[PDB]
Amino acid sequence: KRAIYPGTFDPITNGHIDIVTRATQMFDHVILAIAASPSKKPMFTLEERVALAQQATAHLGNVEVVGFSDLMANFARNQHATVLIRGLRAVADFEYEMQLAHMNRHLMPELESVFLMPSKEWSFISSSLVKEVARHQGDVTHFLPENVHQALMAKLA
Amino acid sequence: QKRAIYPGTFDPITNGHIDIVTRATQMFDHVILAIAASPSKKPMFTLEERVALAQQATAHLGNVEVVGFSDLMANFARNQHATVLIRGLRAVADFEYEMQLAHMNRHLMPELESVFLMPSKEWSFISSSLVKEVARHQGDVTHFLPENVHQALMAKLAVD
Amino acid sequence: QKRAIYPGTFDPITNGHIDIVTRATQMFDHVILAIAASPSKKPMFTLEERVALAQQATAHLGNVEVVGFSDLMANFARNQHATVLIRGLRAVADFEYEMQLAHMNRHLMPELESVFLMPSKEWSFISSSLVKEVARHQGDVTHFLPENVHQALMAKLAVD
Amino acid sequence: KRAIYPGTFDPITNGHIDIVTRATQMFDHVILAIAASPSKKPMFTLEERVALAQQATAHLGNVEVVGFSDLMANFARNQHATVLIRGLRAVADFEYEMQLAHMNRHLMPELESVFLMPSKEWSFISSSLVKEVARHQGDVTHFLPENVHQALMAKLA
Amino acid sequence: QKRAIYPGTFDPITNGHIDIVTRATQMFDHVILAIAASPSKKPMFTLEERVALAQQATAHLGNVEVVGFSDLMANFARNQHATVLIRGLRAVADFEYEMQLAHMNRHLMPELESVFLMPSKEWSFISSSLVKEVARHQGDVTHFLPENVHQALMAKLAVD
Amino acid sequence: KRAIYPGTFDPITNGHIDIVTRATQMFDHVILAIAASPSKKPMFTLEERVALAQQATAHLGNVEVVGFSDLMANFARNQHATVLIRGLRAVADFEYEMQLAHMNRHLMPELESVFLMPSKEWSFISSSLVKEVARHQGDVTHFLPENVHQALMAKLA
Ligand SMILES: CC(C)(CO)[C@@H](O)C(=O)NCCc1nc2cccc(O)c2[nH]1
Ligand SMILES: CC(C)(CO)[C@@H](O)C(=O)NCCc1nc2cccc(O)c2[nH]1
Ligand SMILES: CC(C)(CO)[C@@H](O)C(=O)NCCc1nc2cccc(O)c2[nH]1
Ligand SMILES: CC(C)(CO)[C@@H](O)C(=O)NCCc1nc2cccc(O)c2[nH]1
Ligand SMILES: CC(C)(CO)[C@@H](O)C(=O)NCCc1nc2cccc(O)c2[nH]1
Ligand SMILES: CC(C)(CO)[C@@H](O)C(=O)NCCc1nc2cccc(O)c2[nH]1
Repeated sequence: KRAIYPGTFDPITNGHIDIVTRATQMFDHVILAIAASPSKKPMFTLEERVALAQQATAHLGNVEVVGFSDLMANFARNQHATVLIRGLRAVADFEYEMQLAHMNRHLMPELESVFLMPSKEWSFISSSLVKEVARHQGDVTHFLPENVHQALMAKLA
Repeated sequence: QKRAIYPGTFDPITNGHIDIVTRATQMFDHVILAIAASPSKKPMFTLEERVALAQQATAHLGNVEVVGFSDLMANFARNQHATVLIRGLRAVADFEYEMQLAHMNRHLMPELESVFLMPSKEWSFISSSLVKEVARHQGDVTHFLPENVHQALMAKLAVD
Repeated sequence: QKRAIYPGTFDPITNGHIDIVTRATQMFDHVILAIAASPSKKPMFTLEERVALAQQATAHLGNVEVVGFSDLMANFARNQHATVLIRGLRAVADFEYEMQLAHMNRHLMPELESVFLMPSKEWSFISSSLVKEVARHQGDVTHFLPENVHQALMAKLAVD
Repeated sequence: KRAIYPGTFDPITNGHIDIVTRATQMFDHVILAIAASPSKKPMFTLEERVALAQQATAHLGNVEVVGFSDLMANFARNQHATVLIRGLRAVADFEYEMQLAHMNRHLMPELESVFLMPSKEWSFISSSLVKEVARHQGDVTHFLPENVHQALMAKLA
Repeated sequence: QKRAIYPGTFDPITNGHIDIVTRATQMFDHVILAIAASPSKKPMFTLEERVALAQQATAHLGNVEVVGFSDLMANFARNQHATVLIRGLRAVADFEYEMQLAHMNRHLMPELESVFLMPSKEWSFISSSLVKEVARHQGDVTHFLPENVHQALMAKLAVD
Repeated sequence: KRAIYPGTFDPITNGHIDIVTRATQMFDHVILAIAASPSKKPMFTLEERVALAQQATAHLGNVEVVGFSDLMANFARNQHATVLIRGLRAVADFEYEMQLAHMNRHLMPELESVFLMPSKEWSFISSSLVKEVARHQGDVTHFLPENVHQALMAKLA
C-alpha cells in the first residue's frame, strides 16, 4: 500500500515529521511529495526543500522524498499511490483540505484523501509561523530538525 | 495485515456510514464496523437490531466484520488488535469534537492511530439524528438509507 | 406574490426574531411566522401562548401571519404554498447546523429556497435559550424581549 | 424586486451559475455585478469577466451582467437594488460575509444582505481552486460553463 | 487590588482548570474559584464534594478562595466585588458560546470584564465531560486529574 | 502590573480603542505596541501609525504607544510586561491567535496571552475592511478616531 504525503514543506517542521512518522506506521511505503508551489513564493527552492526533507527523514526506512510541479492527482496516479495524507490542524486548514480532497476525488476517484492528527506538541505550529519567529531572530530549535534549523538561519543571515 | 475499527452508534446505519466503511475496505485488509451500545444516547434501535441491519447492509463487502461492544471503544480496539481507528468527517462541528476524541483515544491506546475519511458530497450533510427526526415527522428519508434500514425504520415508526 | 415561511420554536419570541421577521416583510409580500410545537425540546411556553405572544409582538407588521404547526416543517411549508424559507444566522454554530437543515429541506421540498438573513449587531449574541436561562436565574432580560413577552415571562417564572 | 449578486467572478463558475439561477427564482430582476477588484490582482480583466458572465447567463431571462469599480453600497443604491445575495460556502467565507453585510448595513440600511446555499455539487469549489487545477493542466470542464473553460485555457496556454 | 472570579461547574475539577486558575493567580491579586450548583446539568459530584475537591487541589495557591454559588453568575460576581471574569478557552466550540455568554454578562454587569486565558497544550483537548465518560467506561484518566480528584472519582464509580 | 496590546494598527480603529480602553480598566499600565510588520506591506509607515495611535489614545492616562521591529516575546520581556492582550473577533483570528499565544509561551513562559472581547458595535470591523471602504470613497467616520479618518483620506487622495 502506497501513500503520498504532499505539501509545500517550506521548510519541513517537526509537525511534518510527526505526520510522516505516523503515516509509515500505517502504510508500507510513504512518498513525502514536495510541490514546487511558485504561487506561494516559497523561501526555499524546490531542490533545497527536497534536500532538507531527505536529510530530515533519512532515519525513516520507508519514506521517499520527491519534488513535483504536476497536478497532485496526476502525480499520485504516477506514483501508484491510492492514499493521500494531510495533517489536521485548524478549521481554516480543514475546510481548505475538504475542497482539495473533493477536487482530487473528481480527478482521481480511487485516490483516498485521509487526515492524521499531529501530536499536541506540534498542534499550533506551521512553516509560516516558524519563518516569522526566525525572521525576528527568535529561537526555533524546538520546532525543526537540526539540518532545517541550520538552513533557515543561513537563508536569513 | 492491518486491522481497522470503524466505531459508532449506527442508530441506524446510513448511506453516509456505508460510504465511509466502503472507503475503509479499499485501504485496509480487515475492517471491524463496531457498534456501541451507547445507552446514554437512548437509541431508537436496540444493539441487536443495529448489528443485524449493519450486517445485511455491508454483506457485499468481503473484509467487513460487524460487532457490538459496550466497553470503552479504546478497550475494545485493543482487544481486537486494531491499530487504525476510522472516523468519518463531514464538517467543522465533527472536526472539534473529533480532535478531543482522537487525543483522548491516543492517551488511552497510543498504538491506535485515528484516521479521518471524507464521505461523498452526497452524504456530507446527513446524520443518523437528522434522518431519525425527519422520518419521525413524516418526511421522506429513503434516499439516505440502505433498503433494509428503510424497511426497518418504517416498521419501527408504524408502531411507536 | 412570493410567500415566505419563518419557522422556529419561538420559546419565547425575542427582539432577535422580531428583527429577522421585520427584515423578511421588507423583502417578501407575505411572511408566515410558523411556530413549531417542538415537544422533544420541552418548551417553557405552550404552543398557544407562543402563538399569542408572537401575534401581539408582530401586530404592527401588516404582511405577517402567525401560525402554529406540529408537522414536518417542509410538509407545512408545502401546504402553505411557501417557496422561501427564512433562517436567521448569528454565528458559526448556527451556520453548520443550518447547512444540514437547508440541504435536508431541499431534498424534501426542492421548490422551497432557504434564504439566510442577519439580525442587527444588537441581537447577534442572543438566543431564546440564553434569555430563558438568565431570567430563570434572576437576571434582567427586559432589553431582549418585546414588552408583552417580558410580562408573560415574569408571570411564568413567578409561579414555576 | 431588484437583487444584486456581487463578486469578483474571476472567472464565473458553475457554483456562481447555481446561486444566480436560485436568485432569479426568488426575485424579479437580478443584477450579477462584477467588482473590478484590482487589489485581488484578477486573472481576467473586468471586460473579459463581464463578457464571460454575459455569455454564461444568456439563457436566464432576468439576469443583467454589469461591471463596477464603485463602493458596493453605492452601486446597489444606484441599481435600485434592496437585496444583496451571496452564496454561503465555508466558515471563512461566512465570517468575512458577516463583516461586509454589517458594513453595507451601516452605509445603506435598507439594503438587505442575504445568503443562498449552493447545491452539494458546487459546495467545495471556488474560482481560486479551479484556476489552481487549470494552472496544472487538470480537467476543469465539469466546474465551468463551456465559454469560461475555453477562455481559461486560452489565458493559460 | 483586582478581584477576579473563575466560575464553572468543576464537575470534577481537572488539571485543565488547575492550569487556568494558576495562570489567573499570576495576573490578579485575588481569585475566587466559584463553583455553580448547576442542577440542570445533573452533576456527578454534589456542590459540597466539588468545593472540597477544589479547595484541596488549589490549597498551594495562596490567593485562591473556593466558593459555591446557586445564583446567576453575574449576581454572585457583583456581590463579591469582582471586576474580572476568567474564562478558559481551548477551541472553536468554546469561543462561540463564550462570546454569547460574555456579551450577556456584559449586559448584566458592565463593570465585569470577561478575560479569556489559554490552558497548556497538555490540557487543550480535555473537558470534565470527556474525563467522566472515559472513567465511567473504565478508561484511565489519572493523567488529567489532581490526585484527590482521581481518588474521589474512583470511589464514586466503585459504588454507582 | 504591565500589559502589552500588540498589533499592526494600520490604522488604529475604534475597535482597537475599545480593547485598549478595556485593558486600562484592568491593568495599571498598558503599552500599545505597533509592530513594523513589513511583510504585511502596511499602508502607513511605522512612524505614522505610532503618531496616529498616540493622538487617538492621548485621552487615556495609562496608555504608552511604542513602535517595534523586534520579536514580540523579546519586546514584551524588555517592556517588563507579563500580560499580552488581543481582541477576540472571529474564528480565523482566534485560531491564529492560539498559534501566536502558544509560540509566545514557548519563548517567554511567564508572558500570559489573554483575550478581551470588543463591544458588539466594533465586532465586525477591521483595519483591512475600513481601508477597503475608504479606497472606494465610502464613509468610515463612524469607525475611526477623527485624526485617523483625516490621515486615511490624506493618504488616499
Ligand atoms: C501542495 C498542496 C497539497 C498544498 O495544499 C496543493 O497546493 C497542491 O496539490 N499543489 C500541486 C498542484 C495542484 N493543486 C491542486 C489543487 C486541487 C487538486 C489538485 O490535484 C491539485 N494539484
Ligand atoms: C460511539 C463513539 C465511537 C462515537 O463518538 C464514541 O462516543 C465511543 O467511543 N463510544 C464508546 C464508549 C467510549 N467513550 C469514549 C470517549 C473517549 C475515548 C473512548 O475510547 C471512548 N469510548
Ligand atoms: C423548529 C425548526 C424550524 C428550527 O431548526 C426545525 O427544527 C423544524 O423544522 N422543526 C419542525 C419539524 C422538522 N424537523 C425537521 C428537520 C429537517 C427538515 C424539516 O422540514 C424538519 N421539520
Ligand atoms: C466583490 C465583493 C462583494 C467580494 O466580497 C467586495 O470585495 C466588494 O464589495 N467590492 C467592491 C468595493 C467595496 N468593498 C466593500 C467592502 C465593504 C462594503 C462595501 O460597500 C464595499 N465596496
Ligand atoms: C457554569 C458557567 C459559569 C459556565 O458556562 C455558566 O453557565 C453560569 O454562569 N452559570 C450560573 C448561572 C448563570 N447562567 C448564566 C448565563 C448567562 C449569564 C450569567 O451570569 C449566567 N449565570
Ligand atoms: C503584530 C502581531 C502581534 C500581529 O498578530 C504579530 O505579527 C507579531 O508579534 N509581530 C512581531 C514579530 C513577531 N512575530 C511573532 C510570531 C510569534 C511569536 C513572536 O514572539 C513573534 N514576533
